[PDB]
Amino acid sequence: KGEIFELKAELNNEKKEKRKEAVKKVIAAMTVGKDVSSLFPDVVNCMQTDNLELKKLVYLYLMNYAKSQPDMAIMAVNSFVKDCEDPNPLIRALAVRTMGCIRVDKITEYLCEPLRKCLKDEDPYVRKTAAVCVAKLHDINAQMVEDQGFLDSLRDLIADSNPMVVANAVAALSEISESHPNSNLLDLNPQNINKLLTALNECTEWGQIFILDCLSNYNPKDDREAQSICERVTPRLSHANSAVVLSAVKVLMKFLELLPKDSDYYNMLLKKLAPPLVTLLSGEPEVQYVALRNINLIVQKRPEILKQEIKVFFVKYNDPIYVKLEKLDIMIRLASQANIAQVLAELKEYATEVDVDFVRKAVRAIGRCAIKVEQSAERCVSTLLDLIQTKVNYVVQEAIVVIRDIFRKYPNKYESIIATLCENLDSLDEPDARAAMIWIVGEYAERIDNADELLESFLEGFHDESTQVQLTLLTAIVKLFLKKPSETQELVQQVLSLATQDSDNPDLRDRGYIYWRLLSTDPVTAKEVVLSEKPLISEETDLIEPTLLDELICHIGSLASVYHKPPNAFV
Amino acid sequence: AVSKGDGMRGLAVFISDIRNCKSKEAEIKRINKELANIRSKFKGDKALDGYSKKKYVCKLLFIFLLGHDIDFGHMEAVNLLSSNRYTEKQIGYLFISVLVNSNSELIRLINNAIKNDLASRNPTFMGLALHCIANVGSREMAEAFAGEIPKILVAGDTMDSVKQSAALCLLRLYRTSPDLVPMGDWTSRVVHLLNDQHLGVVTAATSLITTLAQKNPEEFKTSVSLAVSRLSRIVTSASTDLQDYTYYFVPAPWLSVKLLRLLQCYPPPEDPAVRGRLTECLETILNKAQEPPKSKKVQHSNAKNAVLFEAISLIIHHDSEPNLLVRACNQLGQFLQHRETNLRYLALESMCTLASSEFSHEAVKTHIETVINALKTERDVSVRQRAVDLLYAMCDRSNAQQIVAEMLSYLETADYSIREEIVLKVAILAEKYAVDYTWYVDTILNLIRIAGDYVSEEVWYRVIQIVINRDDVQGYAAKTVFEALQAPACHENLVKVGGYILGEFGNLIAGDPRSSPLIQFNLLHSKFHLCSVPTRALLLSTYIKFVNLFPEVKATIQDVLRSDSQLKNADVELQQRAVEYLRLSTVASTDILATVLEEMPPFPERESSILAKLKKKKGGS
Amino acid sequence: MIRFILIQNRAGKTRLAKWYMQFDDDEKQKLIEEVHAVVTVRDAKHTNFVEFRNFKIIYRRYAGLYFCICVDVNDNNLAYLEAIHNFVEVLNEYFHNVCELDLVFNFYKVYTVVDEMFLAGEIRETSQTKVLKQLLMLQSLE
Amino acid sequence: MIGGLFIYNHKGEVLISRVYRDDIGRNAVDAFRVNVIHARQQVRSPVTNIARTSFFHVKRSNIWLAAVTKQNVNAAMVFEFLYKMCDVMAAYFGKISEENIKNNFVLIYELLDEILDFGYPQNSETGALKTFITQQGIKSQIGWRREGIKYRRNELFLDVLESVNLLMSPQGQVLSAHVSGRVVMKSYLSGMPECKFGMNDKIVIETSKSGKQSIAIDDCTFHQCVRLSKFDSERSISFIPPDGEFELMRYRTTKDIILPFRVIPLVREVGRTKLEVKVVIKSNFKPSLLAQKIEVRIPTPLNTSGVQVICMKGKAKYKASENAIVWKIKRMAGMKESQISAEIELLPTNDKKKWARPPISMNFEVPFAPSGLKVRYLKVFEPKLNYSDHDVIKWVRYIGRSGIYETRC
Amino acid sequence: MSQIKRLLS
Repeated sequence: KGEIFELKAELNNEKKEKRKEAVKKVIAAMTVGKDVSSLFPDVVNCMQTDNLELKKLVYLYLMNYAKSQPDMAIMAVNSFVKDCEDPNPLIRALAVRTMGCIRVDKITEYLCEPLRKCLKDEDPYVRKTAAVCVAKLHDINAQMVEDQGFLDSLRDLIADSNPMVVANAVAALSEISESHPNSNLLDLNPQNINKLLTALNECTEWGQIFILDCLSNYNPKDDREAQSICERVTPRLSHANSAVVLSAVKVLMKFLELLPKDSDYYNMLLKKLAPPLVTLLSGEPEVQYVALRNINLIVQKRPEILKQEIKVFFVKYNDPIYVKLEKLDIMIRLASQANIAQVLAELKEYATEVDVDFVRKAVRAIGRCAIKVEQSAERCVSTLLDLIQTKVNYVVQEAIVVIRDIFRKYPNKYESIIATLCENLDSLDEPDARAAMIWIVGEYAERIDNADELLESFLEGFHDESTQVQLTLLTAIVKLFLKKPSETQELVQQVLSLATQDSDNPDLRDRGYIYWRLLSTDPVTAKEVVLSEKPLISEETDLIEPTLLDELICHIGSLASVYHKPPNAFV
Repeated sequence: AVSKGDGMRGLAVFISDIRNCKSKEAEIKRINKELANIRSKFKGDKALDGYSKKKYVCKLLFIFLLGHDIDFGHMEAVNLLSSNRYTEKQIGYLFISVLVNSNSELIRLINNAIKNDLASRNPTFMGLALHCIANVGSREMAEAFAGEIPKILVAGDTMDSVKQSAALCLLRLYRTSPDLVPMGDWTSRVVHLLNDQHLGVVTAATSLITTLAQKNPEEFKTSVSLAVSRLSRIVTSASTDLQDYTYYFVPAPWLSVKLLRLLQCYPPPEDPAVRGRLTECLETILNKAQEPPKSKKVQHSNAKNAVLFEAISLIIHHDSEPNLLVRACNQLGQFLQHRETNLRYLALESMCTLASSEFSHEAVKTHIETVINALKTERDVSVRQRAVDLLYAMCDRSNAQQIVAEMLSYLETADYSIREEIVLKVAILAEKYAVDYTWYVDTILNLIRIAGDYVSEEVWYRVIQIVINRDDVQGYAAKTVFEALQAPACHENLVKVGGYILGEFGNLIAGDPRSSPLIQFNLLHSKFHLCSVPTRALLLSTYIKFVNLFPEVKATIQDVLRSDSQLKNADVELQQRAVEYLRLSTVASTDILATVLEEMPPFPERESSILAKLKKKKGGS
Repeated sequence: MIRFILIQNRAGKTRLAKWYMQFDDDEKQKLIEEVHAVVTVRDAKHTNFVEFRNFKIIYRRYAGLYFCICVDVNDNNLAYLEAIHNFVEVLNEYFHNVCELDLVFNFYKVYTVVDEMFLAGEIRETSQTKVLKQLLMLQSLE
Repeated sequence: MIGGLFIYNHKGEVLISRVYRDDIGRNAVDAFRVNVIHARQQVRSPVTNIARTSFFHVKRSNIWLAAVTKQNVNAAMVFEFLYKMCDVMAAYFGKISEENIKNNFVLIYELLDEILDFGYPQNSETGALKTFITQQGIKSQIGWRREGIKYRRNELFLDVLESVNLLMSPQGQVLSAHVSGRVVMKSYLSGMPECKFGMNDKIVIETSKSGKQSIAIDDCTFHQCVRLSKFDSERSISFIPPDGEFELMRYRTTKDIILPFRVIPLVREVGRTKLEVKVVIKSNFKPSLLAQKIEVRIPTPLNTSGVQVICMKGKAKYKASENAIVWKIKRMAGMKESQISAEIELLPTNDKKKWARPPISMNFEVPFAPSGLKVRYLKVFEPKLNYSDHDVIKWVRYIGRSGIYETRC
Repeated sequence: MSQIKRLLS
């Protein structure tokens, strides 16, 4: 007979040499699933000791157990308060950091004063602790904290000596002021801004983050105030620690929407913002990602900042895949009418390489580059054909589609190289591609004598095709028959038969009928209808609504800068 | 009485010291320590005595069964195999049974020990060997002893405990090297084992006879006549007979179940008398099942029902005399009713099998209520499926509306791997067993409604198909669709089915201003700008059919199509549909347009290709 | 056919493992882990049978011990559910008021019991009477 | 801010668990496990959202460690903190391995409650942390090629050859599955080039693909020429390639497999007279790619006497030759589905059937690795000849074959 | 977990 019954004895033995060594084992089997609890009291009264090693041990037991059994936790109170007096600042701070972790409406009252004392303890390590304990308690009684004055108590700690405390107070205080938006627990007036615009030059790394994240919410309502506030955070654009760099950028980006373009300052706060977030791309992969998601935002709202900087967003062969993807998007966004030369080259490379799933992403970009840089569409089509000559299937199939849509977006202009492309009807397997080719043959049929057996070959396996090609091929054959009647009298029949009789996709069957009925009873209108210049297709979004973009430039540091969703889409 | 030797302190200690261990790495230290001590007790001058060998080996076997490996001790183990002492032979054989090797020498050193023991005509030893042969089954052994095992098995003077093990040993050899197990003279004299005084023998012989009879049915056909004679004699004589083999008041349940499984390897007894007795015997098994239980202990119940289920499986397997098929279906019926879970599961499984019988008179359909219930109540996704599966296999036109309902509610709260397969099963039963076609239509668009992610294209095509064919539903569908479409989520598959149904019909619900022409177009177009392209294409076809039907809304629809979003549409299919429809709402004669957009014929009743047919007197066509 | 018989506890420590087809150690191991991952998570509101790879598993808990028999899919569930049980009943007779410990400190004689009642994937002896009579005749053996 | 701090080993077993805000729970933890760690088709990212709960994570060795928040936290910050927490962790015990963490439960939990209060980071930098860390700290830590090969142009080929196996329940339970892997490199490139070969995760640390009623155990086996130096850093399998074609690595996964096809079998036994089968096949790889050479073998009864089907895509033949309907599809893309419907006339018979209905087997080929494997880069460095890594012609194909791919009917 | 509990009775 033993087990747990045996650890209870190992502790009680008044040999504080034995107690010490025994407690060790109990703390060890918490982190191994075993249900302790039967030993709670016996641990508590090991608390009554001097040995700083054995006490910060027992507190692990208590704390990783008041965030679990807060109801069996509060039975230690008289021993927690006792430790709030204890001369040793470590056991003072420890007693506070665990006491607040007891989440139960019943401790609001026990903790009141012990925290009040620790809030103005000699030692800053007790003070830094009590500061976030204030928050840890506003979580269980947001009133009691506004009342017992702990709020004005935090507001004191921001002026505190050592930054380690300031830092925590500024976070706790912002955490509350957020939970109560209207109550203006921060307020931030034009005068008490200088108050914390100074703690920013100290306040450890964290805390400079917490401070900057409060400054976001202020708004000078005065040009001269924004300018003399920006020139006070301009320096924080270096603190390694991308969390600072970004949070400062977040501030700067919101203030700089003040003063149109005069006073070199604006012209210069732009030039001043490039270097830092450029050198953000030189951090660890995870942070590169976060930067990139924000740079994506940034260059949309304020292009001018990362204009010359495109080379930086170029893909390195070993960038983690997520960085690669985000680099590419930004490459697109910076693709200037005066560097697609450089950019396409790069994309061409990416398509040449070996990460297949990105090769695809790369060619689609060449297409997007033809959209964004209107005057370059020709070189794009050039390189797409280069890639196509590679006869590498994954590449071709993605290229023929983009080509398809460049034709649809700029005149025809490329009737030339059309007869060529119909060299690749070899391995067009992917539906989207066949559909693209089948289409190109339909339009542009007057330029390919081939069209007949081109479209015919597709026809031979029609009830096995994509619903997409089936539909595209119906339109392409009809097109042909209005362009070259006779050469194709039999084809239109077969398609229309098959669409109508053989196909059981209802949408298809209809179009079988629509055409057949239109051709046979009014061909002079059939031609008026199915042909006729389609307009130049217009792209899609590109950017973001100017008003929601504005809403997450405001959030440049946060998760909302990563997902591009406003905070309301995660709570 | 005789004394009782055994114990091995060294081991116990090794275990305790190890079950001890203030860590998962002291465990690892205490091993290498004992390992190092054991080696260098073998690896020494004086070999050790049996007791010390036996023990150090056992300790190694234990270290292995912990998960550490063993690079030695096999030779010490083979020594043990030669011992006259049982407890020593035992550990040697156990050791080499669990830890085998490719070592050509050990393999044959061992085959020698085994050879000897087999030849010692000492039954305890013969067993130890027979077992090693059967726990190991190495090809190397089948070669050496496959020929001798049968020789033993059928010998008259062979102890019954050895007859048992020999038979199961042979079986393992047969599963190992079917080639080396011929079909000798022992056949008829193994079959004759079914009449052995000893029922443990009969039980073993039966497992062997059952596995041989599956690729050698003809050699063992003689076993049916017997398996019946025994099974009869078993389920008759009460509790005082077959003393040893009665378990919780159920006589030789396991041998029964085995004998009934054996009778399934064959067709109903070819001889009338035998077919009779076998059938009287099942009459009886079912008879005892309905009687007040001899005990209530779950053991008795499980043994009795183990035999009961098998006799039912033999009944379902044979599929003759309806009377037995019906009684079985009624006992399977009663199990479902009895509050439980093991039986509920088994009974549904058995019943579901009983449904592919052609002389039950469909007894299964009588229990629709009992099983619909099982499905309603039972938590436990397994019992819940085996039930749904029964309902699918017993659907006719009579209970389809009944089942489809219960089935839709199981869908509502089902795992997702179940969603798609339930959607089909349901869709099948409805387009197959429907009389009221408003109920088919209504049924299908529930599936679409809530469960829609799991309705495939074939399913929704088909209602559109079916609605175009049947006219007595075009109005009801146009109405019903219009109402399901009022929901703000509604799967995208509803928007497909609905838009089509209102482009064709729905002029025939545009009398009522509840659903005015303009009211419907606004309803569809609200779903447009957030549907897949295919759906938007479909919607566009719908839009122009409206320009035909309802000249009031031509004004409107016309410059939905005229707007950039459509005419400049980035997808080629969408931009075709737009430009064409716009163009023809403009150019076409009001007459010509009405022709082009006429009502689309019925859907051809697509039909099977005959893949094979009885032709030149055989299967394929 | 019985593929294997496991006896492992609520944590997955195997305490008897008779295998009835050739497996590697690496296989036998993964197998034992899987039988755990499957049996341990079922809460008696469920049933005593589970699809397991291409076979199925009959099993009943007894204290901290799961007694698992892996069988061919077409095998008689209730048959093997009681086999397991009368096997336990024999153990409790041999060891008198048996428990996990007896099965550990006595692991080596657990196997001789098992093989008396199951051999080569098939049931062997069913008669608690004879199987006990024998176990007690051995044990008197030098 | 930071609500939870979770550390897993490669397997995704939880090693360390710290909750700093009530919001969390058993929720976000399996959530991260089975969604990021056991991701399949999803390409992972540093931060991922799951059920209005954000997950920051970083891999250090084969160890995952993840921060959970339910708030809109400064994102850069959570990583900056995660980095510091590994730095500190390594100052107390070097490599950030599973061994070193299983050995420092206390040192770690104690470390956490000092580097991070109520989810607010707390500046570490090991600055005077000795006077706060009252706990110990148990530390711990070829394939030849001729000299002067010369080539016209420098090309290299990479075939990623996988064979996926599956036994699936009717209801769609994966009863068993395993990819058997193989990356073959054909290398026609000149000099003595050390080239680096980065892949995605999908494997962690032989037999010639065999077995039946035998258990697939995960593994991996490289070539002699393979330096595994940096495999705990993504992949950086560095090696100096034999000339021509060789087997760079041979593996087999059993975990997070992208089974390419579900077979949905709706049988239906209408007495012993006929038997009506409907079978669906669901492709469920990405739509942008095409399965090919597809066969579906529905077994028929031995007492079959008549068969008629209704094939959507493709054509089918009955083959009493070998007792089954053989449906062949020429090609189908990802995320589409197709159907076949057989009615099967059966000769009367007396019984004896038992059928045991074998599974519906598939055969197919696919342009992706079912293991989930993805070649992410392959850089060639050759310093004597210093030819540009960019002038090295590179092509890869993935060939994913069916093994024995059976769905029970 | 107390491995001495009887398996039966």
